[PDB]
Amino acid sequence: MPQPKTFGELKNLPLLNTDKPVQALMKIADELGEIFKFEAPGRVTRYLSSQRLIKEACDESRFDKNLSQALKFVRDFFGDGLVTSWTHEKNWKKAHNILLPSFSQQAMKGYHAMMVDIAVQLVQKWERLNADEHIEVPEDMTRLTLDTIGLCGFNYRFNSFYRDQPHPFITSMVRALDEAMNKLQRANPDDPAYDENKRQFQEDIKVMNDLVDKIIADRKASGEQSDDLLTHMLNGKDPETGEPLDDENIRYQIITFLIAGHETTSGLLSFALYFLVKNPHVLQKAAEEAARVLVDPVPSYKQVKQLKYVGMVLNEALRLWPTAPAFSLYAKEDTVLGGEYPLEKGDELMVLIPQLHRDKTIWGDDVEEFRPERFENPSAIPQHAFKPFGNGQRACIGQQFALHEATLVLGMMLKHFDFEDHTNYELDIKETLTLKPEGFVVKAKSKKIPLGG
Ligand code: HEM
Ligand SMILES: OC(Cn1cncn1)(Cn1cncn1)c1ccc(F)cc1F
Repeated sequence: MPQPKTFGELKNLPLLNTDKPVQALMKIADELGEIFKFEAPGRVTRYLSSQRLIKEACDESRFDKNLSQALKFVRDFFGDGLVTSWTHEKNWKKAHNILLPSFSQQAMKGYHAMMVDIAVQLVQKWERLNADEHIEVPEDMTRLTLDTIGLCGFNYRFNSFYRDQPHPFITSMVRALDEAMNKLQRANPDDPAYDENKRQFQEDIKVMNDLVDKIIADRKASGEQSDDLLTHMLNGKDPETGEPLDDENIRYQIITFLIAGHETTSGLLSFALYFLVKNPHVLQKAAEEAARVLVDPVPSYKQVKQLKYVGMVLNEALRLWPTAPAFSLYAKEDTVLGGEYPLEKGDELMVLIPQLHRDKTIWGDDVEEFRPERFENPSAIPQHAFKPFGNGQRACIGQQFALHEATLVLGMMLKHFDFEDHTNYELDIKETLTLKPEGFVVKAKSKKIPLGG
């Protein structure tokens, strides 16, 4: 098995002391191929990059979701929420059963109007810019996606478009998640001058939980019936057990959903607009579809479903830069992967999604091209070749929510404005635990098409 450069007792860990660790891992995969061993003090992971190996790893009879180091660290504030619980921890399956109905078609139809509310705020913001002002793309997409999950899920308005900097929840969330990403902290977390970081961390967690408090208080004070995600959290009963979620778990789900529910979707919208401005003929075709399909002053649910090419633009953005770029599995028993690589019970695998999605045996030699037409025919994409939403029963519960919101918003953007890559922007991918273009800016010239209420 290939392995990258080690550094004595630190093994491979210094390779990840960099601003862009996933990009570093992709380069290592480029050098070493479909599988490599990665060791840190205390742990071994095998990174997989080929569809033939990832297909086997996605067999749930042999491999289950693993909580990676990052997932274990963030559990300090995500707790035993859906993202951070083991498949055999009781509260995984219990919450899964209670919340799944909140992501049906019916539920999506119910969220649509509130998705439109936030989308209209974005379009209005851009209509109101003065000559020669520009748009900060990831910043505005984060405003939109946070507000969208807040309002759709919790009936809570973050009012991000009324602030010129991030909502304080975001500012604490980013520092709390960055603290966790500082996983290699002198491999001496109990050092001298981390009392500072540890204090700050608790303060950041407290800011997030005080917002959770307001969400729950506002719900309780409400005179109206919301019938949303929070409703199901508070009231829903697991049909396998008869039980509703306990209070502590509810708080962890709210934090889980507010975070997971916006950050990767902001990244996706930003990457999609990047690839559109860099591929003008693709932009033209998407914009022609938006104009033909979005014939009313605001979009209906059924219209968003008809933006097929827009859907393909999003899927092709997720192919090249899947914004949650890795998920971890473990071997349920001793087994052999790909007829060649023996694994012991409990061994960890990490699926490196961007490399999977560059597997030339699947996608051909145009892997780096942005070509949404690749997705014209679903059945021409082998099982387990495209996995931006994870796998099996632990796959993203929010997938259709993300894609409906992103399709609606990108469609409205393409209907209402012409975009200019005025700086000839050079892609710079900032990594947190997710991926996003940094410093991406455009200019938008309004086509002066009225919006509705
Ligand atoms: C483009 C957007 C998104 C992408 C790329 C994404 C990706 C993923 C991935 C890869 C996983 C599996 C994680 C793992 O195996 O450790 C996952 C799980 C999850 N996602 Fe997403 N997601 C997106 C949007 C959303 C949205 C909008 C929500 C919520 C409204 C959401 C909530 C979750 C939850 C709760 C889980 C845990 C599911 C479980 O194991 O029970 N995600 N997502
Ligand atoms: O998988 C996510 C990605 N993420 C990281 N920061 C924000 N989101 C959560 N998710 C699932 N669908 C959407 N997001 C995750 C991965 C690792 C981790 F520690 C936390 C964490 F939330």
